[PDB]
Order: sequence, then C-alpha cells, then structure tokens
Amino acid sequence: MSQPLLRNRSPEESELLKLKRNYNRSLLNFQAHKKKLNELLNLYHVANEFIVTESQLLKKIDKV
Amino acid sequence: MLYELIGLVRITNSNAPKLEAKELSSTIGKLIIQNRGVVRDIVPMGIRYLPKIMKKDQEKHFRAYHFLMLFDSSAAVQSEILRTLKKDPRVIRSSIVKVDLDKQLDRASSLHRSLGKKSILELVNEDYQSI
Amino acid sequence: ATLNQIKRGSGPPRRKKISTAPQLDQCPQRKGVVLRVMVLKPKKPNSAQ
Amino acid sequence: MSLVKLANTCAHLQNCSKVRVALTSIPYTKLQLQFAYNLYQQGFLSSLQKGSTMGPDKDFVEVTPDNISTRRLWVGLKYRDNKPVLSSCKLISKPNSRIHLPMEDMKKLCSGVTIRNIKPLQPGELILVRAHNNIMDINEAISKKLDGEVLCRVK
Amino acid sequence: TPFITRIMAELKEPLVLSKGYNIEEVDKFLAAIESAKREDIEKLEDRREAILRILSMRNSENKNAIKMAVELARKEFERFPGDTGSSEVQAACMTVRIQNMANHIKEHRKDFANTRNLRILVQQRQAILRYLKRDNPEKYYWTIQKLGLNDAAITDEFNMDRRYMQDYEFF
Amino acid sequence: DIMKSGANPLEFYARPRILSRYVTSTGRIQHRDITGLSAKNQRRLSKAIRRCQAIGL
RNA sequence: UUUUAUAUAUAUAUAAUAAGGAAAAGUAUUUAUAAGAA
RNA sequence: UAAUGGUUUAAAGGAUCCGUAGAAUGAAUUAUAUAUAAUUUAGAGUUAAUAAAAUAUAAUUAAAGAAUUAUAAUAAAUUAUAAGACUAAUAUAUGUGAAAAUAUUAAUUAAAUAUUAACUGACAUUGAGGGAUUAAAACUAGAGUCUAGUAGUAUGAAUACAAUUAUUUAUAAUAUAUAUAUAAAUAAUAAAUGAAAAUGAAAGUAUUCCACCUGAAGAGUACGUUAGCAAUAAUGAAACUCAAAACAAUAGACGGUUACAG
RNA sequence: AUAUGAAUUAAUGCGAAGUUGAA
Ligand SMILES: [Mg+2]
Ligand SMILES: [Mg+2]
Ligand SMILES: [Mg+2]
Repeated sequence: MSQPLLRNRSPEESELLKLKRNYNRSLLNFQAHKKKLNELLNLYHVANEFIVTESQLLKKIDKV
Repeated sequence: MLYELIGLVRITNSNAPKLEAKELSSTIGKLIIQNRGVVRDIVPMGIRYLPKIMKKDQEKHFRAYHFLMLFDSSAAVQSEILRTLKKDPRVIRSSIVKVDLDKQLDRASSLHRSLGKKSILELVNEDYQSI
Repeated sequence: ATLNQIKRGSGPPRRKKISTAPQLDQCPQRKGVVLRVMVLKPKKPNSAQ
Repeated sequence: MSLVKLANTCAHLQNCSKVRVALTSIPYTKLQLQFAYNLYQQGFLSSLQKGSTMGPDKDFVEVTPDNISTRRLWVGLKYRDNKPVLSSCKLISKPNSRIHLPMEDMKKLCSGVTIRNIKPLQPGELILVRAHNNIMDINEAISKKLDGEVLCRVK
Repeated sequence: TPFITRIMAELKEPLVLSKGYNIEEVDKFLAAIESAKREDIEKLEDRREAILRILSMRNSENKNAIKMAVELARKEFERFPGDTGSSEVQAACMTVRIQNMANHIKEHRKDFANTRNLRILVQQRQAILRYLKRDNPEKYYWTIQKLGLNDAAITDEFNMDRRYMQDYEFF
Repeated sequence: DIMKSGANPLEFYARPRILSRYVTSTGRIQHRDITGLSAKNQRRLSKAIRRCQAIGL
C-alpha cells in the first residue's frame, strides 16, 4: 500500500512498443495493398471483354 | 457504379423481331460510351410472352424481346438513360438496378450470377497469368 | 428528492397552521354589536333549532 | 479514488454476500486495495489475491500500464454458521455530500454522538477514514490525531 | 475557407482514381504486367481507358469522394503518420462530414432525420474543439482558423433553430 | 432447394422459373412454414419475387 | 512445481527426480438519547 | 408531535430526442502541498479493414399494380378514355427510428451494427433555461383549388453488480455427435422488494442528474401576463365547505354478466 | 401606484326536504 502500484515503463520500452504497434498498422496496410493490387490485376485481366469503343459496340451487338 | 438494365422491347415486325432490340442497344451503348461510360455486357434473353396484356401509350403488347445490359456508368447519365427509355415507344418496360462493387470490382450479370458465375472472369473461363 | 432539488426549494410539506378564527385578527376576543338574531337548522344527522 | 467506484464496490460486496459467492473481484486501484486490506485485517474478508478479469493470477505478474486495464483484485468472502461475516456495507460520505471530519468530531462519533447526521459507531461495526491518501480504521485515525474524510461503514 | 476549397477541389481534378487508387500506381502495375509477357496497340490503350473509366470519381459514389476527402484532411492534420484520434484530426474529419451533410440538407429540406443528425455532428465538433482548447491552446486556435471558425462559434451554445437558417440563409 | 444451398434469392430476380417454384397457382408467396427457408432467405426471396413482379417478368 | 535424460527441429514431445516438522510454565468511566392515540 | 418520504395501480415520470449554465457529479498511477503538474488506458470518441441484404429509416425523383368513379361506345356485361387515392400474399412491425411512425418497385443522397487494428487521452453522465420533430383538429397568409404556414397538444436518463431452469436466437469451435461453450430474446422461478396485486436482471442491491407530488372539492376555474387577426394554448391562485377521500385485496349478495349442469 | 368604498356584475361553496333524466 506504501509502494507505487505500477512500475512505469522506461523510454526504451516505449520505443519498442511503438515499433510493435507501427508494425501491426503497417502490416494491415500491406494486406490492404495486396488486395487492391490483386483486384486491379483481375480487372485488367478481364478488361479485354469490356466495351469502350463504339466501333467495338457494333461488333459485339452483331455478335450477340 | 454497376447498373443492370432489363429492357422489354415490342415486336412489330414478325419476320425479324430482333431488330428493335439491336437498335435500342446501339443507341443506349452509344449514350453510355459517349458519356464516359462502359457497357460491360449485353445478354440477349429470348422472345417471351408477357404475363398480362400490358399497355404502353395506346398499343397493347402480349409478347416481347427481353434483354439485359450490364454497364458501369455515372448517376446523372443513368438517370438520362432511364428518361430516354421511358419516353421511347419501343421499350414496354425498363428496370435499372445497381450492383454493389464494394467488395469485388469485376462482377457478372444477374443471370450469369444465378447460374453461379459471380464474376465475368469465371464466365470467360481463365486468364492464366500469375504474379 | 435529490440534494440539489432539496436545495433549490423542495422539501417536506409545511405543517402550516391557519387560524380557526381569522376575523378575530389574532386577538383572544373582540367586542361587537348584534345586527340580527337568527334561528338556524344544523346539518343532519343533527336536528335542532 | 472515485467515491463512485468505491460505492460500486460496496454494493458488489453486498450482493456477493447475499447470494453466497465465495470468491469475487473488484477494481485494482489503491483505494480499493487499501479498502480490501483493511477489511481483511479486521477479519471481514477471507483472503486477497491478485488476478485478471478471467480469474486469480497463477504466477506472479508485474503491474505495468500494459496490463493495468484488465487487472483485478480477487477477494474471498467469509460465511460462518450459515451467516455472512460481511453482512452489510455502506458509504457514509456520498459523492454529493462529502464528510471531512476533524479529530474531535471523530471522537464524538466514536463516543455515540451524531455529527453531520451520521449515525455513530456501533459495537461490532467498522468505519474507515481516508487521511492524506491513506485509508485507516477510525480508531487508528484518532490514535494518530489525523484529520480526514470519513468514507464508509461495514457492519 | 481555403482548406475546404483545396479539399473539395481535389475531388474534381481531371483524373483522380477511387477506392484508394492513383494514376501513377495503376500505370506502374499495367506497364509491369505488359512487360511480364515479354519474358494491337489500340486494344491495350482502350482497355486501359476502360479501366480508368471504371475507377473514376465521376463514376464512383459520392460516399467514396467523401472518404477520400476525409483521408486528405487526416493526412493534413496528423501529428505523425497514422494518427487518427488527436482532436485536430477529429475536428477536421467531422468538418468534412458536416460539409457533405450540409449539402445534402440544402438540396432537400424536409429531411428532418438527417437534419438532427447534422445538428448532433456539429455539436460533437463543438465539444471536441472545446476539449482541444482546454488541452492545447495553440493547436486549438491553429485548428479553428484552418477550418474556418472563430472561437465564438466553438464556445457558444449552438442549435440549428430555424432562426439560424434564416440568419445565415442556410436554404 | 437451391436457396437452401446458401444462394442469394435476390440474385434470382431475372429467373422467373425459380421464383415461380415458390408461389401458389395464383402467385402467392409461400409462407415461411411452407418454404422452410431461414428468415433471411425468406426475406430475400420475397424481395426478389416482388421485384420480378415489378419489372414485368 | 523445479532440475536433468533421450530424441527431433535456442526451442519442442516424452521419462525420472519434491528442499518447506516448530513442541514449555508464568507473565469501571462505554458516553447522545427521538414512544404515540382517535 | 413523520418526510431515518414517494411518483405502474393511492397526488405525482415531463410526447420524444439534442444540448448550454449548473455556485451538479465524474477514470487510473506518481509527486508536491484539499487541488495542481506529469504520465496511463478500463469510460467517451476518431480513421480504416472485414462480415452482413447494414433491405426496413428520411427526402426526392422515376415506375408498377388491383379495383373505384365519370364519360363514350356495343349489344348488370365487354371495351376505350381521364381522374385521383391505396399498396392484395410475403406478414411476424421480425426488424428500423429518439418518439410520433414505418412492409408495392428502382435510383440519388444521408444515417444507423459488431469485431479487429491503430490513434486521442476523461474529451464523460445528466441537463434548468433553451432548441428540433410532434398525430388529428383549428385557422392564417402567398399562389389556381394548391404551397407557405401559425400552433405545439392527445414505469425519465446513465453507470457497477445481481442464482437457476427451460427454450429459442447469433456466433465461435471440436469430431449428425460433442444432449458443445459464449452471448442476447422469450417463460417460470429462487433470493430480494412491495400495502399488496405484482416485479423478478427491475418495481432488486448501490451511485449521479433532472422533472414531478403534498387531503377532497373549489379548479386546471378566475384574474393578470405570454404568444396568437382570432381560435386556442401556456403560467395559475385565493376565500368558503367537509372529515373525509383513495388504492390493493378479502368474503358476500347482486347484473339482460358468462356459460354449465341438476 | 399603494389602499379604502361602490350601483352594475362573474363564478363557485354549503344546506332543507325533494323534483327531473338514466350519463
Ligand atoms: Mg457530445
Ligand atoms: Mg423532523
Ligand atoms: Mg395516479
């Protein structure tokens, strides 16, 4: 009851904890980056089929 | 933004029913593309009898050509597309439903999805390039 | 009810004592002159003149 | 140091006694720890243990800000002869009206007089007073001539 | 307010991609895939064009525009990379959402549910900036000046009583 | 069956046959006790059927 | 629990092992005091 | 000489929320003299990710549908026109919304969930006064019957804790089975509370903030003021009269009160 | 304004045995 209740962390521990937390946050960013890049990759993969040219609009209207 | 349009076109020429569908599809695709849009797909549903004798303007229809057009486009431009469809004599009915692209960017049509093709990648089977 | 509500004015009802002889203006008695003498019937059950 | 947290603790001990639970937990703060120690030294509580929210600690754990949020103080309750030892617990000094008494009025309270509408000390009763951030029995507070705030009453 | 002007201008830039994308990175990834095959030009160009049209702000939802705007505001006000909860960042983000909401109600005025939502958001901003004043006097004045507000607006009691709307011609 | 296979009934809004599989002869949506679907599946089936009726299919 | 032993890739799975036993006789003042009935 | 009071039902929870003052209350550790300063993350928040239909909630626009009414025609019936209001199954208001409310379709915008990660570091609770919305009715102006209105009626909130059982409900597992665990919803309880009826995770144990009540009738009346063209609304007494009055429950006879028998 | 009186006038309280409606 006389002693301090908790041992406050030394600044070395503070720096190390900062490193761990920033690693977690940056890893989440890294996962999200992979996911967006993969989605873009699949979009570009299948973007052949999409129709942005009227000259190709007539082509596909005739085909279908 | 993805929008699936399902249009019901009138058959007035009995020998070549599909022509009005072709002309409407061409017009709407021209609108979409010329307004910085994309028309991802056109699914040609067949000719079918209507559930009732449904009436637009004065003419009364019993059978029609149904088609589905999936397109990525902006809000004002789909609004204008709908306005053109409703005032066009050829289109008995139209229905433009959003498809949420929140989780995946590339998505198939409602019918192809109902078969089980949640994205057009499975429709056109494989791409075959990695990393 | 709450300490602030008690502070702001609320409290037990004042056990207020009103006079049963208001017209005597807090005097034990008062002199008077009799205008008329009248015979009256009390509220029932009581009956009398 | 919240009187709100201490009141919540008091009600929690009362409820735990009424339903006859052997072991329960309270917040791990110095006010709560000093309270539990003073109740325990007077025989009201069976034991004090360190622990987490899940339960008492298996092995010793250092107290750091990392784990402070989930730390808990596990108090064991005494039931003797089919009755609860810690039958009742009350707060004399409510968070609204806080009662800081000088030593003379504590002596008056211990001697049977009602001061500031506080019912005086009873024979089998315990009253705790906080003086200069230390909890102590009212008798010891008088013994050390310490002015303090009267907090609670466990009977 | 110059800050709001820049943020709302970034949305209407000629080509800015949605869903967290930017032209530089998509260009890199496209060129990289094109290179990968090595170890008709018209078709690849219009394919690229279709991709860019798919990911355009002008194509995407308004919600995505506001998400990007909130990202820019956080990037501007952050104490350090990744900061999200310092009261400056909170004030900026709620400011952007307040702007979007105010537009929403201005368009159509009988939407009382969103009206009370906006009032609650404004009062939340007032509360957080009052706390900022108490904690950090310097950053508080920095922030209210950047966001376009005097201390009077934050400190005082505010509600969107219709008399407010008449005073400031809100509709 | 197929919407008891984990499929989304809203996706079946352009397929009038399957929507007809779960209505009465007069077109009445079959109550959940009859269909035996989950709640969420029943709600999307009702929404899809009413959409199909709306679009004329 | 702890310590070691074998095996496997500083660590992991298994087997064995446990230091906490002390006795002794005699050594009041208690406080302030709140009742209801028809 | 009873507030060591109460507010479902005896007088009394304000329609619902938002939030200012509060001379109202409010996290943790250390240090210094009852606070101040520095640190901390359990409360409260900010930004993302995932899962889910965040579908229902608002506004707006654009559609659909049964029939109704009226007109026209043909010989109640079949067609054709225009008009408006409403949303037949799903269906449970399950849900969503602060309440009032809200389930025909699509879209635009806005908002509402949880968990994880990160961040701020008590920024919180309640809330006088005040402010928003407030059914139906009432009428006032501008427009050609519509819009814009005046007006504001007709079991409080939060925090800590609190034994079971049985069902469901939603996830998390482990190999339909573990009659699986963790949660919330429902029903009967235990203890506890209560005048009881009854409540029974709240009408329980505690803390904090606000509103309200002080016998019946006079009386929500009169007068004055406040707004309103007015209507009305809000605030709101006093004298006189009485020993009453009221609530829950008990036994009764009573009812065209119900049935049922003999 | 603070009072004191007032033709004219509003409401309500009581009681006597009753009178009338069926809320
Ligand atoms: Mg707030
Ligand atoms: Mg007294
Ligand atoms: Mg009552």
